[PDB]
Amino acid sequence: MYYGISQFSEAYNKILRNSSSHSSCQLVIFVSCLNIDALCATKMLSLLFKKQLVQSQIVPIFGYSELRRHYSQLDDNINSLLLVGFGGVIDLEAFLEIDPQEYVIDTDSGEQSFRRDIYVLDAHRPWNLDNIFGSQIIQCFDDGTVDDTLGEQKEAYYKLLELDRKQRKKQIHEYEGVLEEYYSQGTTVVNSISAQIYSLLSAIGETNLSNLWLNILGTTSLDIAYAQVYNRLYPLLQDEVKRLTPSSRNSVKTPDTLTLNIQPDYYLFLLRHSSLYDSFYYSNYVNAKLSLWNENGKKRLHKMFARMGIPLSTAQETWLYMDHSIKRELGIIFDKNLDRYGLQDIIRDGFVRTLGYRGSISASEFVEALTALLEVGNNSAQKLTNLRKRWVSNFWLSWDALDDRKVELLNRGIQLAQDLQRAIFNTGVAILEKKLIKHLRIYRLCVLQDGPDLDLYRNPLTLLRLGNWLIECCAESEDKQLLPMVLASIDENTDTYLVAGLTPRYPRGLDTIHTKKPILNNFSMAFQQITAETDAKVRIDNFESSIIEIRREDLSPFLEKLTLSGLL
Amino acid sequence: DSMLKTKQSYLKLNSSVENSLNGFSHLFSKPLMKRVKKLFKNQQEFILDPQYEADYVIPVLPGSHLNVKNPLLELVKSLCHVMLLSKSTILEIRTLRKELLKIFELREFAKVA
Repeated sequence: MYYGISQFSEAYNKILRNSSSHSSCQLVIFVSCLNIDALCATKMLSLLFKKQLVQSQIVPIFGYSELRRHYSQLDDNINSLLLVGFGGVIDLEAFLEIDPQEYVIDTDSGEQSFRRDIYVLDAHRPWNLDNIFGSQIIQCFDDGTVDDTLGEQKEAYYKLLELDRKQRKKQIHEYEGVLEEYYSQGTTVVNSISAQIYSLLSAIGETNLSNLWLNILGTTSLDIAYAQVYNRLYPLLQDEVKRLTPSSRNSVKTPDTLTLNIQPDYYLFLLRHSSLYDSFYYSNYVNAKLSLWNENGKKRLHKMFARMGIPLSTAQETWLYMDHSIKRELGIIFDKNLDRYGLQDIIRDGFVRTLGYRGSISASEFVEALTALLEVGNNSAQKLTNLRKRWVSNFWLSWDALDDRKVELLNRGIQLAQDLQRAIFNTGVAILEKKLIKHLRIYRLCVLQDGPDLDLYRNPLTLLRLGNWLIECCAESEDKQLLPMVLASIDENTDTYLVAGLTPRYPRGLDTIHTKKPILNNFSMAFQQITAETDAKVRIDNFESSIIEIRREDLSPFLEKLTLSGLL
Repeated sequence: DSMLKTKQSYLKLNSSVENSLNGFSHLFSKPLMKRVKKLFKNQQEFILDPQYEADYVIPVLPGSHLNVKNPLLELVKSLCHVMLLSKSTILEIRTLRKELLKIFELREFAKVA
C-alpha cells in the first residue's frame, strides 16, 4: 500500500504544505476527459481547493501522448501533480522519464523529500508494482486493495529488488512467477474516484450536500458496466443521505430547498424528461429483456402497455403532463404487471434531487446528460488532433453542466442524450438485422464499414455506448455464451478504424457465485503485444486501454494476428 | 500462350464484335483465382511482419505519381487491364475482374479498383 483509506488526510495536508501559497499556482490537476467519475472527482477537488484558496490548474488530457507532452512542457516550479482517472497501470516514472535523483532535495536522518509529488488517483486495479511499491515520487491513493490482496506480490517484488546457487535461482523464478501471474490480468474497476475523494473529505470534514451529490453522480456513473461496484458502494451513499438531510422533514416546499431523496428510481431511460413509452423503448435493459430491435418487440411493448391499462396516448405523453392519476400509480401498476415480462429488475431505488421549484431529477438521468455533453457537446495526424481538441473542449461543457446556475445547459445535455440513444438504437437494429456480428470461438467481431451517422462512433464514449447496448442485448440471450466483443468504426477522413475491445457481463440482477467474480478485460495486453511486433501504425494512447486506432488496410491483418493471439 | 491456343483452336475449327478470342480466359481463370487467393493469404500473413518489407515495397520511378496501399491489388489491376485491352472479350474479362475483386472485398466499380 502507499496511501490507505485512513491516511488520505496525510496526503491532503502534504499537498497543502507543499503548494498552498497565494504567491503562485504550484498545483496542477491532470484530469482524464471522457470519464464522468474523473469529472466529478475533479469537481470535488476544485471546490475543496476553492474553499482553502489553493491556486490550481485543471488540464483535461485525452491520451497518454498528451500527458507526456504536457509533462515535458510542465515547469519545474509546479511541485504538486494530481493525475485523476489514469496513471495507475503504467510505469509512470519510466513513461515520463523520471529519475528520483533529479527531483530529490534534502536527502538528510532516515527520511527523504522530493521537489515534486505526483498523486495518481484512479480505480483500475492492475496497480503497477513499480508505482505502488518501488517509487517515492509517485504516490497512489489506494482504496485498501494493496494492503490486503498484494502481500504475496509485495514479498515477490521486494525479494527481487533486494537480490538484484541453484536454490537462489529456483526461488527467484518462483517469485518472478508470482509477479508474472499478477500481470497478464485484465483491467477492471473496483471503486469510484468520487467515493474515494468523498472519503478524504469526510476525513477533513468538508462534506456537504453538493459534495454528496457529486459523489452520487460519480458512483452512479459505474452502474452501467460495473454494477457490482455500484451495489457495493450504494449503502454508504444511502447512509450519507440520511446523515446529511436536515431534520425539518415534511416541511413546505420553498424556492431554496435542495432535497436529496432515496425514492423509487426505475431503471428506465430519462423517465422524467421523456415519455413513458420512450423510456421503456430506449432502455437498454428493456430492450435486452424484450428484444425490441426486431419487429415483434414493438408489439410486445404495446401489449405490455395495454396490459397495465395505460393508454398509448397517455403513455406517449411527456412525463410532466401525464395525468396525475396514472403518474401516482406507477409503483402499484409496475408491481402488478412487470414480473409477467421479466422486467422485475426495472423497479429500483435511486437518488432524486429537487432544487426548489425546478422539478425532480435522478442521478441516473444526470449522468446520461453529462455523458451526452461529453460526447456531442460541440492529412491523417492533424484532423485526429482536431478531434482530440473538440473532445477536450466538451469536458468543460460537461463541467459547467454541474453548476446549478446552468440548467439551460443540462437540458441541452438531456436533449443530446435522447438523440444519441436514438442513433444508438438505430445502429443497433441495423447491426442485428444484417447479422454483422461474426461469431467466433475467441471473440465476436463486429466492424462498422458503412451506414448513417457513422461519424458519431469515432468518439470512444459513443462507441462504448453502442457496445454496452450490444453487450446488454447479448447478455440476456441464454444461447449466446459469454465472449469478448470487438467494435470498429471506419473514420473516412483519416482512413483509420477505432477498435474497441469490450468485455462480456452477466445479466443484470443475476447474483451467483460466478457473478461475484468480476470479468476482466484482457484486450489491453493483447493489443500491446500485437503492436510491439509487426509494426502496423497502431495508436495505443487512450487511458481506456482496450481502444486503439488502426489504419484501414492494416485492420484485417491485425485481427488475424489477434485471432492467432491466445492472450485474451 | 492462352490467347495463342484459343486463336489456333478457332483457326482449326473454321478451316471487333467477335474475333478468334472468345474464351481464352477460361483456360487460366480458375488457376489465376486460386493463385490470387493464395497470394492474398500470404500477404495478409507477411504484410506487417518485418524482414518482408523488402518485398512489399513500391518502387520509386521517375513517372511514379500513385500511392499504393495494396500491392497485390495493383498487380491484379494491371493484369485485369491488360486483359481488358481486347474489345471482343470485354464481358468475360469483366466477370473475371469482378471475381478477383471479390477476394479483396472490393466492389467491381470501386474507384480504387
